[PDB]
Order: sequence, then structure tokens, then C-alpha cells
Amino acid sequence: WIFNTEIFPTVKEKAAILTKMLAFEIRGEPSLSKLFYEIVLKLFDQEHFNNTEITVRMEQPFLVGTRVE
Repeated sequence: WIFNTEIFPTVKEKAAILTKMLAFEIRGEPSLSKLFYEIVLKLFDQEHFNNTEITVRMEQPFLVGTRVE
């Protein structure tokens, strides 16, 4: 949905729960970042154009997502 289209309701709140997704890593839910990665991978993939999926929220968990198992 956040990579769907341009109707655009719920933009920062989609970024907001994305911050909440990382703390499942200390729970051992491996896909939680891995889907968050593969979405952010697909955020990085196929676009390479815009700072959508707001690049503030796109930059910083990309860091800790590199420092993972």
C-alpha cells in the first residue's frame, strides 16, 4: 500500500509502525525485519528515483538493518 499509488492517506503513520517493526528482532521474528528489508529492498529496487516511503524513515533503519544477523 505504501508502495502502491498516489491517493496517499496514512503516510507518516505507515512510516511510524515501520519504526515499531524493528523491536521484534529481539523476539526472534526473523521476517519482521526481513519483510521490512525486502520492502525497503523493493523501496530501493525498481524506483531509484524519489525519496518516497519517507526517506527519513528509509535512511535510519537501513543502517541497523545492515547490522543484523
